Amino acid sequence: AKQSMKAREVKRVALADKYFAKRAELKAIISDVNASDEDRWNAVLKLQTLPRDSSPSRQRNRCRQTGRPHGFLRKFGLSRIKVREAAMRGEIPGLKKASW
Amino acid sequence: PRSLKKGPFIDLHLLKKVEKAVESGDKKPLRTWSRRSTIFPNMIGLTIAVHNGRQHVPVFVTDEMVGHKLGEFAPTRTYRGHA
Amino acid sequence: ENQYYGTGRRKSSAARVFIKPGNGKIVINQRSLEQYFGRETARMVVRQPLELVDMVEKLDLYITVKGGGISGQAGAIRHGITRALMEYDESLRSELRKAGFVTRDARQVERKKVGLRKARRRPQFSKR
Amino acid sequence: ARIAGINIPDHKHAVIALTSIYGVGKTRSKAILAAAGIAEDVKISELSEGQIDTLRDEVAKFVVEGDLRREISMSIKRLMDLGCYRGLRHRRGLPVRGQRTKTNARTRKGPRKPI
Amino acid sequence: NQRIRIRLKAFDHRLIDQATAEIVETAKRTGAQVRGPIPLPTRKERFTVLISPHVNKDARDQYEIRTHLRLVDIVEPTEKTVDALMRLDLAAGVDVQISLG
Amino acid sequence: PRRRVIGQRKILPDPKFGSELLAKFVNILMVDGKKSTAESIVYSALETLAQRSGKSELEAFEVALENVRPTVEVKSRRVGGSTYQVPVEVRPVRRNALAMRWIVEAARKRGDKSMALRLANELSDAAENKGTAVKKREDVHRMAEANKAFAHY
Amino acid sequence: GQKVHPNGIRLGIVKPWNSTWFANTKEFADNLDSDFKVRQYLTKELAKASVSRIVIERPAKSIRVTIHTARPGIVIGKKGEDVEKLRKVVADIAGVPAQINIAEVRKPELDAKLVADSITSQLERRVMFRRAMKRTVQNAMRLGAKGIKVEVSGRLGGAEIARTEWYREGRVPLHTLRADIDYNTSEAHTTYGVIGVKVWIFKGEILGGMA
RNA sequence: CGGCCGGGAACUCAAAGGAGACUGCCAGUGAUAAACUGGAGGAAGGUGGGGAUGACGUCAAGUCAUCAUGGCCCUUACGACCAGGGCUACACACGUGCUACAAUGGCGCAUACAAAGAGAAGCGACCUCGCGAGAGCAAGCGGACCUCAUAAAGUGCGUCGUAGUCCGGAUUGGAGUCUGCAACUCGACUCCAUGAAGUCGGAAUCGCUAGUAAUCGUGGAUCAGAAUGCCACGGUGAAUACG
RNA sequence: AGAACCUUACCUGGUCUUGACAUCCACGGAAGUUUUCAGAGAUGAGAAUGUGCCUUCGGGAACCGUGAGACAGGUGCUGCA
Ligand SMILES: [Mg+2]
Ligand SMILES: [Mg+2]
Ligand SMILES: [Mg+2]
Ligand SMILES: [Mg+2]
Ligand SMILES: [Mg+2]
Ligand SMILES: [Mg+2]
Ligand SMILES: [Mg+2]
Ligand SMILES: [Mg+2]
Ligand SMILES: [Mg+2]
Ligand SMILES: [Mg+2]
Ligand SMILES: [Mg+2]
Ligand SMILES: [Mg+2]
Ligand SMILES: [Mg+2]
Ligand SMILES: [Mg+2]
Ligand SMILES: [Mg+2]
Ligand SMILES: [Mg+2]
Ligand SMILES: [Mg+2]
Ligand SMILES: [Mg+2]
Ligand SMILES: [Mg+2]
Ligand SMILES: [Mg+2]
Ligand SMILES: [Mg+2]
Ligand SMILES: [Mg+2]
Ligand SMILES: [Mg+2]
Ligand SMILES: [Mg+2]
Ligand SMILES: [Mg+2]
Ligand SMILES: [Mg+2]
Ligand SMILES: [Mg+2]
Ligand SMILES: [Mg+2]
Ligand SMILES: [Mg+2]
Ligand SMILES: [Mg+2]
Ligand SMILES: [Mg+2]
Ligand SMILES: [Mg+2]
Repeated sequence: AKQSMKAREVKRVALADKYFAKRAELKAIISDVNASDEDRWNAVLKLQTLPRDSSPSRQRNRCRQTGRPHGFLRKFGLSRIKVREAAMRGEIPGLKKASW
Repeated sequence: PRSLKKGPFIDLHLLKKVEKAVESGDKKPLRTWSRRSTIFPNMIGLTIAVHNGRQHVPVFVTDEMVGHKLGEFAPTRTYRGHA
Repeated sequence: ENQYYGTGRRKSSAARVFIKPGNGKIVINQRSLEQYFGRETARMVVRQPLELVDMVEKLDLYITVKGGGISGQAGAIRHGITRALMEYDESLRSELRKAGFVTRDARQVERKKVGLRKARRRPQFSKR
Repeated sequence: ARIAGINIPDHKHAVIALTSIYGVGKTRSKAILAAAGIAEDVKISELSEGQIDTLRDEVAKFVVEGDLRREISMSIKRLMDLGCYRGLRHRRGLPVRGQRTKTNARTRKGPRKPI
Repeated sequence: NQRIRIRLKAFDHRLIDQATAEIVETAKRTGAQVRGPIPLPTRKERFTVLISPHVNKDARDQYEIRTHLRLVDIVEPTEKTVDALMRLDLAAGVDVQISLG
Repeated sequence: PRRRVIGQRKILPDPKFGSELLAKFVNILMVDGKKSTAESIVYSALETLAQRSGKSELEAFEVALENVRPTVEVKSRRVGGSTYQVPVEVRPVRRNALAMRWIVEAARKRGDKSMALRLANELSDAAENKGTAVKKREDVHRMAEANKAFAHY
Repeated sequence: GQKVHPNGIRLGIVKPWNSTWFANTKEFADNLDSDFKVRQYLTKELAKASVSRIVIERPAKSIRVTIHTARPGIVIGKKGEDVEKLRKVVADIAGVPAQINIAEVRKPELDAKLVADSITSQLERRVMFRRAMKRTVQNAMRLGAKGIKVEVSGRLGGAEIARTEWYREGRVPLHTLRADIDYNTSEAHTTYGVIGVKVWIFKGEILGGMA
């Protein structure tokens, strides 16, 4: 995909790691059963204030060699085409064509 | 629906705009892009211009609208018939 | 006595049969044949080898089975009893082979294949 | 045999017979019978009027029949008058719970009419 | 003394058995008692990927990464045996995890 | 097929009576591989049929098959540019197969409450030559005798 | 039609993997990514060093890169300097420490990758495709290839319509799994586009296998 | 009264390496042949079963939107960032699937038997609460050990008695749970209530030669959440091939 | 091999122009961390916390911002190059 899209993914990862602790604690107080209701409301407001991209559910896995936003495989971090290419070239250890 | 234990959601910017307008008695329509905020009783009587994606549509908030979302009062697709 | 032993396998089932002379008791997995096989076809299939040899009431067979289902376990038990009886005499060979109980049925589920909704069933074909 | 104006069938096991009431499903039927203290299997035959009156009380607990119909219609009217999207869908006779409309919406659209 | 367990994981059968043979034989030679090898069940992942860059949904490739596991249990260790095992180096690309007790 | 090399699939005798005819009947009545329920229905139907008739436990079944067995049938054939209906004599295995198939169809096409009752009543009616399967057999034989003129082709 | 990659189908039978290491799911992808970056850098930096094969192994917390090349002296440089700089930058790319070994391929004309590189270089340097491919087969058969096949494809000589042409001497059985068929590929970027060159070299069969 | 625990390497099993099956033997057919049919023995008999493997070439087949590239074109915009909307519309048509139309069944109670996989910003047990989706506390497990995870069809007992039904579940109102900055357009699931069409489907047309068709459940990839699709696993398990 | 946002390539509107993404050059500051306001956000104004490492003590490296250029960038057309 576009260089801008790949850079956008990098930016999202950076923000996500930057605001991890605050997001976690704010979520904890928000969902805490035995918590002050006013405190929970304040926590919800703070969480809304926090940057959107900080959320770890706004980042999409992309092929690490092209950027294809579809057909990702977490085991290798690549898309189907690149996985096949590397598998044939014997660069993925252990991967072999199998029949049963 | 949103879980009861989390409460009814509202965007902070809309919260502050409505608070200032209601306290100061202002009647200018509030131009908002937040279609996800929940209509709370403190906003009753205010005119809110919720964006439909092309133009803000004014909606006169009323007692019967409490609890609904703002976006539920701004149709985003124009259908006027095939034939 | 000698505890003549035989392993039997059918579909994905495995049964270990121990034969010992005496009464005609058949205990399967610490349960009775009647309790273990509510299916009378399965009970008859387990009875088959003992009937042909005609040594049914004179042998106590303990059987432990795993895997498969009702009919798979029944077949595994039958094959194991065949092998164990062979262990017991080795004269029965002609009779049991001619009956067909000695053979280990090799039929197995075919693998699901790419492009086919099932092992051989193919998606419906529209001409246009 | 008369419960909020309905002619409960006199040959069907109580709970199923009580299901006839608009507002009394199988769950509520079981609840009503259990609260009254009557076996589910016994049919209306062999049920004395006294048991019928206890069942009448238990049914009276729940909102059933014309009142329930009224509540449903008034809820739809509230949605329609409010001017919301659900009201627009109830006004155009199209799926209101977000089902697809390009095809396979015949239950709401009614039997098909050619072009 | 608690026995020491060595779990060897590899993608190759012959390589993992060569490393296992080295270990068990060394243990036997250095006066240790070894209860191995045990061929634990081998994992086999599978992956199915479209080989056509565009459409052609039915053209696929199935691949597999077979992971073999061998367990060598050395009961009653000795300093001599342990030192021999330490100074013995195993073929690379073969993972070895040592549980102690 | 083209190679004309077919090996008959050997079946096993029914566990209760040891009749391959009964085994085939159970298979024909079976649906979705529910052999347990088809075999239960066949056994129950045989029991009630034996009681109703007043005979042995397999001879009523044989009588019904004897009455519904077709001797001849029609094969479509194109010999000389004409779409002839050639009456061919069917081999005994096919005779039995067709008889059982028709019996099962007639039973399934009845009005009674349960499959065992339907099967029993259909077998009784076939034994007394008054049922749907026997009517189908008579129709087939009438059709063949009508076009007997084209027996060669 | 479409044929399976020879090395791919033969991997584990008569062919070894280029990458040989173990890693759990937590770091398998990271290892693959580092491998790709290292191979790319080394291939570009040694484009003029006749590098035939980059075998990457990952012993413990280190990375050993073995470069199979036909020109060891260029890669090594005077008293190891070039190896040292390559190692020092491979260590940067990998993160973990790195070591580099050099393996000479004695007869480059029997190496599929090197043959493809030669043909590609000639095509880019303006030579007749037929002459180039014929000259590489002749040299391969001379050096003793049991069989060889070269396929050039795409706008040969600047022709408007792309065409495919291939020569083949000896025997190259591609359906025999026990056969040793070293196959590789190259692309020549010329003024009229990309010309693809595929080279198969059959160098005998393997019975014992030995993986 | 649990392989649980001393104990035993017997057996299932777990892999790794080997033996075995080749018309090898017998009889017949056949041209002193290839070859075919039948038989013995055998776990398997004639390619034992299944898969990977796709010749020279045809379709200027498809992909410049995975990628790389020639030529062209834009450069305060056809490049870049952001919020909201759209890809989810709806008079209609075509294609592929799921659910049914009931009694070989629905509902209720008790009860039995699998296989293959996944898990660390993960699987999440036990105990308590909730009708339920779930919640609180929290063991264990980078796993033949811990969890996902009770398989369903079946069997036994009762009821239903051929109804538009105790079949069918669409639609719809109310009230909820979870993930998530946020479920209005536009999620999944739960409970309560409503019970459309449908009573076996024209011409035509598709799949399938045996553990196959048919039927019943299970797992995985993608994934914070979101399969009736895709890919795999097993349980029960046929009819027919005269030509 | 899985569109609420993100994906996203489309539309509305708000914005930027050596640039979201690189190499080079010059200048100025370690980066980094914490909070206020304006705005739908993108950014703009600010404020405290901030002096890290080699250091041949000449200053450098990483990092950030500014400024001019070569250039970047294109999911824009041709699969009949
Ligand atoms: Mg690009
Ligand atoms: Mg996502
Ligand atoms: Mg034989
Ligand atoms: Mg939907
Ligand atoms: Mg595992
Ligand atoms: Mg292919
Ligand atoms: Mg034979
Ligand atoms: Mg072949
Ligand atoms: Mg563009
Ligand atoms: Mg957007
Ligand atoms: Mg779409
Ligand atoms: Mg279906
Ligand atoms: Mg029943
Ligand atoms: Mg149902
Ligand atoms: Mg489950
Ligand atoms: Mg049942
Ligand atoms: Mg129902
Ligand atoms: Mg309901
Ligand atoms: Mg009707
Ligand atoms: Mg009906
Ligand atoms: Mg049907
Ligand atoms: Mg066939
Ligand atoms: Mg299924
Ligand atoms: Mg999963
Ligand atoms: Mg998911
Ligand atoms: Mg199956
Ligand atoms: Mg979007
Ligand atoms: Mg614009
Ligand atoms: Mg083409
Ligand atoms: Mg092409
Ligand atoms: Mg074309
Ligand atoms: Mg053109």
